[PDB]
Amino acid sequence: KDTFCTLPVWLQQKYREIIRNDLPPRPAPVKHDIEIKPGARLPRLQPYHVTEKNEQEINKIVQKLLDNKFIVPSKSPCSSPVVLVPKKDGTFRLCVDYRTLNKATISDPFPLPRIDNLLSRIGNAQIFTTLDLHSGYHQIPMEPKDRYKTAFVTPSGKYEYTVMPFGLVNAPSTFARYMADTFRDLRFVNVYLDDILIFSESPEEHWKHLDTVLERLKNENLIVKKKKCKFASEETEFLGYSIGIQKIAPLQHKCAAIRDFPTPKTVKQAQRFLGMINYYRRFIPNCSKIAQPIQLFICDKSQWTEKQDKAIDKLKDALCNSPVLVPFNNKANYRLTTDASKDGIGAVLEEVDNKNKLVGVVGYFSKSLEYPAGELELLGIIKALHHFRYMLHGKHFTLRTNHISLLSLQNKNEPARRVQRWLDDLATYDFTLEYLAGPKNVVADAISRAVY
Amino acid sequence: PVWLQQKYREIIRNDLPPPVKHDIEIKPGARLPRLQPYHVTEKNEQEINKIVQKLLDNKFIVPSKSPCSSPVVLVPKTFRLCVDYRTLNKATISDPFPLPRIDNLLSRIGNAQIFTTLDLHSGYHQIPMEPKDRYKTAFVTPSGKYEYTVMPFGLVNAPSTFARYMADTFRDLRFVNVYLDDILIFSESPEEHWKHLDTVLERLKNENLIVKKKKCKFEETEFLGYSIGIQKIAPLQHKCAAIRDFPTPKTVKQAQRFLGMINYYRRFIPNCSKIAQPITEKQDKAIDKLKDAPFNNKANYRLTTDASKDGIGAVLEEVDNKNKLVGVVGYFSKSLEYPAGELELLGIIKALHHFRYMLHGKHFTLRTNHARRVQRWLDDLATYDFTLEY
RNA sequence: UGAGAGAGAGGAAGAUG
DNA sequence: ATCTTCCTCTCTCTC
Repeated sequence: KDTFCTLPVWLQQKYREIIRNDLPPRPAPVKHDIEIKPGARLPRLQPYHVTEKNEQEINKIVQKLLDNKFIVPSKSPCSSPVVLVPKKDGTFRLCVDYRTLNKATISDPFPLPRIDNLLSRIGNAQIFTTLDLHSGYHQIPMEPKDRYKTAFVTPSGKYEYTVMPFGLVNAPSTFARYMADTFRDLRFVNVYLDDILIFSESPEEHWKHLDTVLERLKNENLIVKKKKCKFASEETEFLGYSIGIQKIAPLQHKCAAIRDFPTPKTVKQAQRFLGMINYYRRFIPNCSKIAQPIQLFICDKSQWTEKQDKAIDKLKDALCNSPVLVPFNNKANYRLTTDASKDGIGAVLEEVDNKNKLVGVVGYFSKSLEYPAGELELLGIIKALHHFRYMLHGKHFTLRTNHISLLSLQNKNEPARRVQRWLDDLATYDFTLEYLAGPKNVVADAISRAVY
Repeated sequence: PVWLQQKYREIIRNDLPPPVKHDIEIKPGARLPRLQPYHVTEKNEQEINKIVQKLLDNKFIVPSKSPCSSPVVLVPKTFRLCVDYRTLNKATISDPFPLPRIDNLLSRIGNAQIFTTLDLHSGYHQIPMEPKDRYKTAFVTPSGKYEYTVMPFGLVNAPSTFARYMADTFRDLRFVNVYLDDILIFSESPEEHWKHLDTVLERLKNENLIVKKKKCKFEETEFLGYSIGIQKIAPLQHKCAAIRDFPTPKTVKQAQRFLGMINYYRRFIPNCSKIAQPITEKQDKAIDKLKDAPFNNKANYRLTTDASKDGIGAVLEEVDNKNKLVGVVGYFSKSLEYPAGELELLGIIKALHHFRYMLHGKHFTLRTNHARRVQRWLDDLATYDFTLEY
């Protein structure tokens, strides 16, 4: 876990200045702009009431930013409030609650290729290197014209951003459009939304490759957040896929969740499994007659022999194939459904017609969890959305959840404390919340309640 | 006060001896006001003319033929002058700056002992005007037209201009509360108050801002309409002697005009909102009941919140190293709006929400007894750490 | 005439079941 | 049944 030393000394020395671990103060391309919805009002919000110590800590950060030239003071005619986020580290984070802004701003998502068309490029590559720029946050200039829109307000101040803060609605497209612009003409570099992938077929050619990409970054006055990068290694991770020499295969397959879904022991476990299948009973040739061996065990008394074992695996196979599964498309209307709990999270992304109703599923999600459970469950939900990052990109969807912290985003006012730390990442998804209570959470629950 | 007297006598000096400048930016589409003056009586015009000279006297305004023309207002109390700038303002870009929260200043004082007070001499009038934008302040009196050379009260961004400036100069002194032109400073030891007084007087001297020495006090002051005592905060007798001696409500407004003034002092009146339930032979027992009627960061507290119907009650008290009481820092009460347990929970979260800017998060204790909107209630409750009581 | 703060009385329109 | 967002008005306070 020290892969920079792994690359030649002449490269180490050439780009030492731009492969840093902390952002130096601003040195001054394409910019981030904020186009407002015709007839929308920019926010004119007061700051949130915080305690003495907290505001001290708020001011500590404003200084660090002022000193970094990321913000200058404003006399802006609008303002958004601010939430201090107490990292797990003892440190602190200033998050600007740009929800009211984001509502009033147009979205211009940058069109990205299918991931599988990108992975097709790596071909017979032998070394890979990934570079992190943290999506160009705090680097990409705000458009001078649009800076006042970013204006935050603390209990005793009013500053505006000069570079691209977190929390703004079209951020990752800006960085995406940027990377396309600088790197689209190199057949050895894959770029998408986050990392830059560099692939070559020999470490010989690789250094000449890195030389070009790092130069181009250096000419953009960009900085590579070293600590995140992986340099010239055999294996690397990219776009949720595991990138190998000749082996590309996802970290969590489309159907892993239902495949490794454990065989039931308790009655309840079976009832939950059956309850899930029942939800998509429509997309399957007579599920009522093939769930019989199971349902009978649940119902009255019968042994869980290999006669249930067959029935289960027949129903699993039914969920992992058409017509339960639908070959995703770009113009589709998605809807994500998450239930998290003790121990684990499960979620389901499903297509929906012009009438809000099932056409099928696009992927299931499952993940185990390591305090309190209120905080831990939300992490689960974030990890589910994260999983579906590249598919939900550009799309408006509907997120169903029964997490009272996340649900507080329905109201315009100051959000619940337990959701505030995820305000910045949430802002990059374009979702409508919807409350969830069974039997609509039957799929998600079975996946959730049963971790593997 | 030996050395300080030497150092800042130059700025602690009545009358203003001859940088931040106020700006007035007009929204692109907008046109400036060319308004005709307000009607005035023969004896009002005299009171106007006596002030227009006083303004001309200290060289705050100059007679100038700007194209712009806003009308003037004569305010009773003595009689101050205010220009109606409402048409001007609607043509100027806004500029919202925070003003210190009052609940928030009273809560900072801690167990500070000796408080000095500074009064910025002639308020906004110590803030020059940017000459380019001077002509916009132009106003027609019946006599002739004038122009403010110095920041007049009653422009949109006027409080923000001064509130910024103050915030920037005094944001990082944990012993100084500066609310616009009023500046409190609170210390523990007299020794420590000297070093403190120097520091703020430096900054006031560094900006060539002037204190009106006559108008300020250097072990007990008054501030923001309150009276901050040594180990106490209590409402002053200035506003208390117009509260008992306020005529019993007979009219509709008077019923509101009474709840309205006793409002700002809700902090002191226990079960306040619950005793105004009538506000009619039962209105009388109520206006008389209310007429009758200390936060240190490091200390422990007890939030008590018994709440049934007809109200939700709560008081927060300072408690001994062991237990029981030390004092009271406020009483909270609200009207509404379903089972007591949930009714007593709403009482808790609306109470916690009230003192959140002190209680979140110290380890205090809760004295109290013992579905979606309750999930929410329960979630808010979770972010506080405490321990329930019988 | 200005900026915020508190308490209170009402009104109009939506969304998901 | 849940839950949003927008507006008018009354009384008061701080400077």
